[PDB]
Amino acid sequence: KAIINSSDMQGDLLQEAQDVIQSGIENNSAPVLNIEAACKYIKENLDKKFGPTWQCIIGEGYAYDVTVQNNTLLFMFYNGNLAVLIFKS
Amino acid sequence: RNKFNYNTRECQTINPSIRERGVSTEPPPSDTICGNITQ
Repeated sequence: KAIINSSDMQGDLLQEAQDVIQSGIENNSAPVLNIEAACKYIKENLDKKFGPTWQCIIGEGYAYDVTVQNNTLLFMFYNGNLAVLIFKS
Repeated sequence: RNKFNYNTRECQTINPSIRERGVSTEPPPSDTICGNITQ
């Protein structure tokens, strides 16, 4: 249940980002899951796929303030209440 | 005189010109934003 909240990049990379966060959920889908392992997976996948200097962040209540390259930023929400930010720098 | 008179000849090669031209690259630009995290 992906709910995109703020988009900056191109729709293809949008789709692949959603697919990768999904695959991360399945890699870690259990009460013992940690968002950190899925974060590692998201960032490393987007590195080996669309280049380095990616950054994955997952949570539900927090406050970031980061610098991002244009057309390389996404933030979104899940019906499962997972707010997921990703960005390249 | 004894060997009969010789015959002049001519040959020259093709000589390209030397030009001095200099060009530039530039450091690509970058962006720096800041955003907050929503509920």
